[PDB]
Amino acid sequence: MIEAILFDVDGTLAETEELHRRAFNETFAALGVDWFWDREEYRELLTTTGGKERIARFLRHQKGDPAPLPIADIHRAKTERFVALMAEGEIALRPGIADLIAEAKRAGIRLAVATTTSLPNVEALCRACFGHPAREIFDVIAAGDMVAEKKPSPDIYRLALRELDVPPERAVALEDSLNGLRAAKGAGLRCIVSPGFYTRHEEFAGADRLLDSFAELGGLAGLDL
Ligand SMILES: [Cl-]
Ligand SMILES: [Mg+2]
Repeated sequence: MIEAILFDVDGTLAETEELHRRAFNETFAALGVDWFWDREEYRELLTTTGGKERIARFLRHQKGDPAPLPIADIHRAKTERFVALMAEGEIALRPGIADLIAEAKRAGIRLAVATTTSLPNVEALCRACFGHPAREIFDVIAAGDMVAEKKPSPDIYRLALRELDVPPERAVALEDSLNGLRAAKGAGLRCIVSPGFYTRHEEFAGADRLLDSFAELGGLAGLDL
């Protein structure tokens, strides 16, 4: 009875944020700056979605070295590093995600990504974790700077839904974070949340289901109601 499923990427398809943190810190070292993001600081910075936006936020207050390149160039270098780290093959899909996507495809349900991450990151994740280019898994990919305002703005979900051509009442989102939940709900979507390391402390008021694992969905019927 669902016609589309819209997936968040980071923390939803896979636990990626520690790898992102590594890519940031390695990039900073390679750039010769003293910046270093520990887990405590990264958990705070994660409330700003988008890598460029997160760098900009850090730069507004930090007292270490000035940026030696434009943010966009720092971000490009960090993206390249993340893509390379992803290809090492150590990241797995979260439990339940592969089974849901296979069931959805058997049922003819269309699939989207709706993410704040840059597009090359989606592609790298799909190559490593699904063994296909992203466009063979997802019918619609809404990512990165495709919209002006990132999650918690619903705009990326509104884009995905327009491209899917499915009304929100007939779709559902899977998310891991409060910013993501808010974005989905603003787009009129029911939203299933399963948190992870960096989001477990958050409160998820209005999530339609709150699960310890996507393996607890119980199939496509678990998306209904
Ligand atoms: Cl990013
Ligand atoms: Mg996420």
